[PDB]
Amino acid sequence: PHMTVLSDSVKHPLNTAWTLWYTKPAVDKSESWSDLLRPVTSFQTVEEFWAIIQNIPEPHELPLKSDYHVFRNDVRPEWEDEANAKGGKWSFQLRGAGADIDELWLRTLLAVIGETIDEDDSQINGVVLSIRKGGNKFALWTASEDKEPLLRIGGKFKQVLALTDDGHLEFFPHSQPSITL
Amino acid sequence: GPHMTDPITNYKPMDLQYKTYAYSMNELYHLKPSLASASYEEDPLISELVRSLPKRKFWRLRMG
Ligand SMILES: C[n+]1cn([C@@H]2O[C@H](COP(=O)(O)OP(=O)(O)OP(=O)(O)O)[C@@H](O)[C@H]2O)c2nc(N)[nH]c(=O)c21
Repeated sequence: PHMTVLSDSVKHPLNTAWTLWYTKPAVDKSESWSDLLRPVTSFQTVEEFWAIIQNIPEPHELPLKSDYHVFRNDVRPEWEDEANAKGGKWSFQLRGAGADIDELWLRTLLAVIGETIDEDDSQINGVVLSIRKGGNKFALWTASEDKEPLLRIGGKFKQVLALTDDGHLEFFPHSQPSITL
Repeated sequence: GPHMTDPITNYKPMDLQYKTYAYSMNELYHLKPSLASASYEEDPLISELVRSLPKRKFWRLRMG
């Protein structure tokens, strides 16, 4: 059995509000990152989350060089944002066919909004799906470089991604990775 | 190779101090709307949120 987004089968608050952002693919050589990154919508309940993800494109539909970002409200998905500037990202690159992208992304989002893999003293500020020619990437953006909290998060993220080998998860400070798991 | 039977899907941290709201993956997946709650019985407030989302042109799906 597999989890799916679309319904081909008392509100429930989330710990924080979240905003979904998109990086558009450029149509020319003039558009900049600041032109391409746009906020989409915000949500703060499970019901709102499901309504959004059932009414936006699935990962397998997205074009090369686009991104989805889901970040806690008042945090931009940018290394320059105050909340991210002392942190980094755990990133996994799915090389190969990647037929599991939609389910991997759903599982990642559920684990992020559900607060299950973050530390209680929160590290995770957001999560990013990046569509790239050499393989799509999944990344958790953290507020710090604190090693033991990062290793706890990283080990849980590997389980969410159903990774069984080692060396697949790499931590890149927002300043070659500094940790590999 | 993810599967719904993966034990991660039932995990949630307990005895939290900072956060009230945490949910396992399975708890969240159980809250997926039914077909009716996503259409002809959708909460009108949720309908307003869906209607505020961008039109399909926003995503530039044809830009390879
Ligand atoms: C996340 N992010 C991306 N960019 C711009 O987007 C570019 C790509 O940023 P990227 O981090 O997505 O790199 P990736 O390795 O996926 O790119 P690839 O080589 O196409 O595979 C960077 O050079 C910046 O120009 C960014 N530019 C700024 N200023 N701040 C950001 O946080 C930021």
